Amino acid sequence: GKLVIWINGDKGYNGLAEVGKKFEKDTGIKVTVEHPDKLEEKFPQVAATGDGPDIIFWAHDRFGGYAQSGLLAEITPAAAFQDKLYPFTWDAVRYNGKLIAYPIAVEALSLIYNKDLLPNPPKTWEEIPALDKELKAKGKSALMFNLQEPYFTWPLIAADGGYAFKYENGKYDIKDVGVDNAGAKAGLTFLVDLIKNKHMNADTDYSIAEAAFNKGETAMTINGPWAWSNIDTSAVNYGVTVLPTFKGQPSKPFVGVLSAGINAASPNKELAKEFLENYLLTDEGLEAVNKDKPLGAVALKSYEEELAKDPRIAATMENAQKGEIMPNIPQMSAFWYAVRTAVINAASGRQTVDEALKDAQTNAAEF
Amino acid sequence: VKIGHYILGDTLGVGTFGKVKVGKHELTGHKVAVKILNRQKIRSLDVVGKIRREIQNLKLFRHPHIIKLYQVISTPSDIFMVMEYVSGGELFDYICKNGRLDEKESRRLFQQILSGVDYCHRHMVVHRDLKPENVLLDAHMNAKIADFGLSNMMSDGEFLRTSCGSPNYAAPEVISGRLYAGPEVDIWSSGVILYALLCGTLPFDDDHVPTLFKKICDGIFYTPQYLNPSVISLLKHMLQVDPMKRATIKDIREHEWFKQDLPKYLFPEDPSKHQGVRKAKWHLGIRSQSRPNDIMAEVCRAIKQLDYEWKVVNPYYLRVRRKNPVTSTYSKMSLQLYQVDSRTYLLDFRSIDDELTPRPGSHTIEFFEMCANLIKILAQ
Amino acid sequence: NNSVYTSFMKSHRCYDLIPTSSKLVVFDTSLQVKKAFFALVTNGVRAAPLWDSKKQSFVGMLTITDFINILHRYYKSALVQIYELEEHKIETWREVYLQDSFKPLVCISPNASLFDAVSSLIRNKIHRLPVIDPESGNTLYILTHKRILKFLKLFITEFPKPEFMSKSLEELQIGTYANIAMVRTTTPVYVALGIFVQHRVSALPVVDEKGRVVDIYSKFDVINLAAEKTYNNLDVSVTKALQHRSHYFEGVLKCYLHETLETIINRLVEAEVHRLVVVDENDVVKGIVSLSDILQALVL
Amino acid sequence: DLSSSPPGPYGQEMYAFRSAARFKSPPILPPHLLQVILNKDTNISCDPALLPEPNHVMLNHLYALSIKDSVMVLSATHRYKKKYVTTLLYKPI
Amino acid sequence: EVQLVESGGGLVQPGGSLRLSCAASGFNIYYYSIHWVRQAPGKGLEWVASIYPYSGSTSYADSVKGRFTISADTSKNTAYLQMNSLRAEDTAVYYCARYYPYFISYYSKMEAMDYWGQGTLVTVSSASTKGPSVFPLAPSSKSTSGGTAALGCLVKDYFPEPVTVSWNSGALTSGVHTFPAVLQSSGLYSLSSVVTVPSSSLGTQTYICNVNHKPSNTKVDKKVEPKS
Amino acid sequence: QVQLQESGGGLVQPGGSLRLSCAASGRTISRYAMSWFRQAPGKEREFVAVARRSGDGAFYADSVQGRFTVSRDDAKNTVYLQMNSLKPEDTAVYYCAIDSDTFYSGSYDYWGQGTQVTVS
Amino acid sequence: QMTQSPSSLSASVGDRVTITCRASQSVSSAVAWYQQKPGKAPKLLIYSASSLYSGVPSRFSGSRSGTDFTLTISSLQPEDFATYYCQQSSSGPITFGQGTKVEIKRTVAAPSVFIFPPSDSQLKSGTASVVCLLNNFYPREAKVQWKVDNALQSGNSQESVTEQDSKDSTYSLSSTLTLSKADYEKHKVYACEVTHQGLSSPVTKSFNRGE
Ligand SMILES: Nc1ncnc2c1ncn2[C@@H]1O[C@H](COP(=O)(O)OP(=O)(O)OP(=O)(O)O)[C@@H](O)[C@H]1O
Ligand SMILES: c1cc(-c2cnn3cc(-c4ccc(OCCN5CCCCC5)cc4)cnc23)ccn1
Ligand SMILES: Nc1ncnc2c1ncn2[C@@H]1O[C@H](COP(=O)(O)OP(=O)(O)O)[C@@H](O)[C@H]1O
Ligand SMILES: Nc1ncnc2c1ncn2[C@@H]1O[C@H](COP(=O)(O)O)[C@@H](O)[C@H]1O
Ligand SMILES: OC[C@H]1O[C@H](O[C@H]2[C@H](O)[C@@H](O)[C@@H](O)O[C@@H]2CO)[C@H](O)[C@@H](O)[C@@H]1O
Repeated sequence: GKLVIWINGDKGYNGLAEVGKKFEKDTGIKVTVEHPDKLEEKFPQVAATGDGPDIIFWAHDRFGGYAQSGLLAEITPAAAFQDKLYPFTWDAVRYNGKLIAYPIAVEALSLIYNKDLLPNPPKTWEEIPALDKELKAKGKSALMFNLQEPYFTWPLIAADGGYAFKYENGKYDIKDVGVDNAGAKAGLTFLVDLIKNKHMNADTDYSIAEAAFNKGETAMTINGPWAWSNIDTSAVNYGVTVLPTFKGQPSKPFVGVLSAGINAASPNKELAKEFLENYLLTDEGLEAVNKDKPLGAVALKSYEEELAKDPRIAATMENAQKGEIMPNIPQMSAFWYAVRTAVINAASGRQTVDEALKDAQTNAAEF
Repeated sequence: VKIGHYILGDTLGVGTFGKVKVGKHELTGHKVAVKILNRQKIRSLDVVGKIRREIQNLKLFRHPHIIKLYQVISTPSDIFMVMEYVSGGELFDYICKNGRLDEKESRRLFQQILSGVDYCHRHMVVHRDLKPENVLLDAHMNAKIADFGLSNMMSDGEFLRTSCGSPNYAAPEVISGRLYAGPEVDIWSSGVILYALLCGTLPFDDDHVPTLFKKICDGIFYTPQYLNPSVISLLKHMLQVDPMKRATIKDIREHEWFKQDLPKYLFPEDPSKHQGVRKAKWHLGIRSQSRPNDIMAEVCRAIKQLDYEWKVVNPYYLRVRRKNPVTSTYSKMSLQLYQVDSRTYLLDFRSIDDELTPRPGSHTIEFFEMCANLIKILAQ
Repeated sequence: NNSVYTSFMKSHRCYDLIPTSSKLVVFDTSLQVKKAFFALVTNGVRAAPLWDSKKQSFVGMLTITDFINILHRYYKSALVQIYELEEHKIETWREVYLQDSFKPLVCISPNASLFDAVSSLIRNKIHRLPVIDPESGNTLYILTHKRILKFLKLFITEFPKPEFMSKSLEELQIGTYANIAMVRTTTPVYVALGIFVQHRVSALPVVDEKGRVVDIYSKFDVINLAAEKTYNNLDVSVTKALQHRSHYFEGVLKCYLHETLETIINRLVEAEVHRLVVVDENDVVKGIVSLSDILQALVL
Repeated sequence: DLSSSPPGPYGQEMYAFRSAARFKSPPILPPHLLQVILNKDTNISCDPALLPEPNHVMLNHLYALSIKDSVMVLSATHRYKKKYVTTLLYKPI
Repeated sequence: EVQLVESGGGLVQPGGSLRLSCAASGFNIYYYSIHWVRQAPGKGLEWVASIYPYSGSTSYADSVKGRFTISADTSKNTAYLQMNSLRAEDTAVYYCARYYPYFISYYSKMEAMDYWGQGTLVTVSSASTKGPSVFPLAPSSKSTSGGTAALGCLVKDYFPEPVTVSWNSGALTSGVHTFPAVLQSSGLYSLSSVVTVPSSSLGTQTYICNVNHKPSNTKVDKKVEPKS
Repeated sequence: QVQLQESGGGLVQPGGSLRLSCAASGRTISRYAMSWFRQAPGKEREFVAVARRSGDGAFYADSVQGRFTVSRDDAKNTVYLQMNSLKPEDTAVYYCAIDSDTFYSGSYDYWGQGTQVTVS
Repeated sequence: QMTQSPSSLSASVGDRVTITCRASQSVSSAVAWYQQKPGKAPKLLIYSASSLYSGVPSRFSGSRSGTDFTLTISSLQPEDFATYYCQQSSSGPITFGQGTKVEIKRTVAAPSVFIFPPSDSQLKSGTASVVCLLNNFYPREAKVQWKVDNALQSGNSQESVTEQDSKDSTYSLSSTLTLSKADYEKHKVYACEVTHQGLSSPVTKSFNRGE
């Protein structure tokens, strides 16, 4: 008879705890906030058994594979409730024409640099080793980010023309995968050559790169808007700018749209829907989350009209408009760890570029 | 659809744990059958150390009638295990295809199934979900047990899954509520497989499923006149619903029908510049710590049993000579014993070359043939 | 033309071709084929005249080509252990392998000459045939074309030396130019085994996607896989198969078409290599010239 | 042996007498044989198929080895008129 | 329906051979190893014997090695613990327990004891059966102000261990304190049993202890009387 | 020779809170147990609380079970008594004790020094 | 071949307790836990110290930390008052633990001291035994001593303590000191002195001869 929220540990869970305390103040039902590790793997094993969390906060890339198993409930939005949000945010959560999730916010990657160590941000990906040749003599590093996950390495690969699935008319083609073209080969070759020529460290993940950026060990980093509280905590003179162009072509990041998933096995569907539609997507509910950790471009236009004065969020929206929206097909669930295994095999030197891209092309849609 | 160097194809069969698919090697074309387990369906624990213990445990179980496991490929979405592939299909499909079978082939399948189940029992593992749909045939008409330990996941969850998931093949103890199922279930399932081999039809088969459980609880079963009474006495001793009177491996091995045509290999236990160059310390002869007259008598007995013609100038100087059977010429050599110390004595071999005759064959290879038959007789 | 080398090979016999000391192996026919190539690893030699104890005659030859044939035929998978190499013997494998071609052990007397031996090496398509003395019957030495060129190069200091050595390489049609067999570095060992079984080639110079030669792969490099017991894993790339000796060699001995033949022969006999590839300024493969074609040009 | 002049020209396996009164020890072997059996030359700086010249004292003597697997290593350094050969023969037991 | 019924227990002479059985009903003895344990009064469990009929291998503790021969009969599903040359220390209750050595899961090799028997009690003593002697315990005449006086009865030099005691005040009792039996140095047993009662009731009420010993056929009563 | 000294306590208001301390040195403190006693004027000595060696048990009397809280420290070699919900009739002298039983859980109680905790 | 050594403690209803089991040598995860009620059979709770045996619910839980096997009992029901045993079977000789007992929490009560003179019926038989009595004392741990004629005599005293009450949870001790008839000439007065945890000053009762 309560609400259980699972969200990733790098998100603003204390704002959700404050909204749950306000809900307990208004009606008496408490909200329990938990942050489990690898929640996209822990979710279906309890959702199939009829127990676990009642509501999940995750992007729409896993929601197609969640909906094909009958694990997500059908939502009933109002006309004014659709009018308050952006139309492409409703389009990104469409599964076979049906709406399955409430849009929350739009997350997009941007270039975050240290103004004290680098006053002018580079406009070219190829001059980053030329800058690192100067910066290694100073004792710093040019660019350090999470290499274990493909979400951060995807723009450097897909800048020259790489794509996950071909989108023509409402359907993603599972046989047209653009990881075997020349642009993905050049991007993965440059990503290997950054490691082999001692410009980056292959064992660098999100935590080590975050601790290096809060201590000022790196000059640039690639990270999302959720780490802005940790950036403000370390008091480093930070700047957020547009991602640079690669061979005359800009980067193509995944455009992430955070959504609210409702479990189909939960008897508390109506209370959760009233909770979301009355508290979370309002002007007062977003500020409690934004005070903890900023989410970026929100789906509510009224709060975005006041929020758009931040040039960081403006550059995030510019990178989102020059980016690419994620597919919501269930073949993305096989795409993610296949591209992750390809990046791990290419970075560690166990496999070559062509073998890893052939494994990514073969194991793209199915496995 | 790509694991290791194997692409995947169609689906071989349907399993409650996971779907079994066929894989093909892209270069050689060898067929490897991989079982694919869905992690989202069943996962007790997410600790990688238990996966490491599983990899350490399951690979070391090698048996000529148990399907060998090659490796366990980890995956965030599924669980892959690459087993070997057979081209004969399931036993139950063979029964449905050919009906009644000969007794001499049913006993040959039953001995191999029992030699695999006893191997699993000696390695402390049981197959609770045993049925003719979980045993396979090769091209050479043998028997291969598919999953020896994978039924433990079905036993770990609940006993109601065993009764509801497998209504036809379920032990009387499990449907009577015994939480832990031992080798008696293996003996009962092997008796059901033996009855299926001997008769083709199922022993307990009802349209109404609680009537089927009641008939499994009932001891009585139909007996045709095709089979001689010794093996139906074995089936009555083996298919008792109470585990105190149910047969063991020793109780099957002491039976008369089981000992008629028994291969010896079924039971392992009888009681019930560029290249590297390595130097070698070569030995001249044979170092024997015995009396030299006794060694001379031993060599004389050996060359007598090898049918040699020999003459002695000295007692220690033995010039032996043999005529080859297929080669018309004869070969000549000479033996001499050496005293390196008072304890041991060294026997040395010395050939003499052919002076004037262009003899056929090879002189030195026949010299090695005059000693390769002698060292085997001496064995010292 | 060839009147100074043909009379040389007819006057100077094969009796001078045998060195002073020579290690020589023979294998029993009832021996398993698994231990025979391990013994060839231990002794280092690449050839072994077989002996049949049931017939008392030299029955055949077991070499690296037979190693390629058995590891191409009786090889199922890398994960599957190779039981056939363990269980088969020499007689059991040769009764299957010699079903279509019945080829006895060809040899030559040491009292004969060198011209007939070179013509039999060229005609019989045999790299290593031994000699058998008719008076004795035993075998003495396993002849190699490398030893033939080392014997020939010492005796070229005479007056009719520029008969055709001064000429070029492109105009004399020396070497195979019509068909070339190449493998990429990413290609596994097994496709090179298939090319070795299908064609009668002896080496595969590896190239990149452009065609530049960076390494070289030959049949002698196969036996180290059996030496380090990695003969069951034949699905790895040829780069990891050529990293076995990466601490020792320098590169690939390339030659050119415009260079004279005698300089190619001198660099061939100096570096004790069997064959060289021809390249250009763009470093593409135009063909391979081996000993069996240079001696073919010399014997005519 | 036709060329030999033995004390006993019989050459028959049946006519064997081990009851000889003489108890004299066998003749001691020369030190060169001890040297060649103790150390066998295995050259490593040159090619593995190249060996130094064998001594004149031992020509027709067998050289066996121990048994790891069921093979039987045995060799002899046979002598031609001028050339020196060494025939390694490997045979299963 | 698994019950491990023991038999053959009771009382033995020291230096005599005893053979207790374990009728394993409900499972088969050929696959599972029957393990015997020792439970001394006051102490914990102690493993003594083992037999595994599937491979024909036995096991023994270090203190009972080569003296307590174990036997298993697969035809009647019994386990025979033939003990020989027993000492005075081995006086305990012997439980029978089956043992499950199989893999219940893929990762966990189960090596526990599932089903336990009731266990029979063997008593080793050189002394024979002796009649119980009860002595009237005497409360002190002096007492504190507003303090209850406890009364009891003392039983000494009796055999065997089970004792049933009763009082003459009523079938129900309040403030009863029944002590466990202690083994003194003379091989026999001792017993105390006191009752907590108010001091004011002692003048009116009268108490008589009833000592009941069924295998000794001694039913003697002893009237407690306050006397200095 | 052993040393024993208390600290804390004084003229405090009833119903509030007050902490007491007790410490010793010169010997091993982990293998021995500490206890607290009360001696009312005109009455005999009464038991208050005890603390085990490594925190196995916290035992109290019938009247101070749900009011007093005893604790001990291993780094500063002191103990603590958190007195909550005090009564005006429980004013008495409070003692500390040293158990001299080694390798056993038995208690040999002796009071070296005690302070006068008088509530108002 | 090796030995085991658990701890010993006591807590209230619903408290979270733990029981260690320090293995001597290096052992695997083959440690069980047996709950034995007094006068009953030892019930199995957890078989390999990490996963629950079927039957008894999830209140019992165990963790493995090297060679320090733990047994944690969260939400202690008022029926789970029995003796717990560690059990190591990985080596091959089965070795049990010392056995830990869980006692219910009770307020400390002052013991009652009773002295009893020997009756005249056992004086004529030659075997007379004096006994002192302890009633309603908590904790169980107590130390009695016989300073007879100001002389601490040990070796002849034997104690027999009973279990706790179902409704009162109180213990009762009985220390029987046996003597003879000829040993009464030397010792005129006898004293049974007890040192209890809740007793501040050790008090004894002495009865003079000839009353
Ligand atoms: N043209 C070449 N360029 C570079 N390396 C070569 C060339 N030819 C041969 N090699 C190297 O020499 C090594 C052995 O030579 P090869 O494979 O020709 O057998 P070989 O030594 O001629 O045999 P044998 O000595 O029995 O005739 C091989 O590892 C190969 O890499
Ligand atoms: C369970 C089973 C297997 C497995 C391994 N090999 N294999 C093979 C099959 C199989 C299934 C169907 C087959 O077709 C039946 C018809 N063929 C062709 C005509 C003659 C009879 C046999 C043949 C083989 C099914 N399962 C397996 C692997 C893992 N777990
Ligand atoms: N002297 C010989 N007589 C008969 N057959 C031979 C002889 N030498 C080699 N062969 C056969 O010819 C085949 C090709 O051998 P080849 O490739 O010349 O050996 P290598 O690989 O050592 O050069 C081998 O399979 C072998 O059986
Ligand atoms: N990989 C190859 N490609 C083309 N021709 C080859 C190759 N290897 C050997 N040859 C030819 O085969 C003949 C014999 O060479 P060999 O086998 O080295 O004695 C010569 O004509 C070579 O040019
Ligand atoms: O490829 C890794 C991972 O990327 C994305 O996960 C993001 C998520 O969208 C953000 O909200 C935040 O949690 O950072 C995550 C990466 O650490 C994809 O959504 C996800 O499917 C994918 O596995």
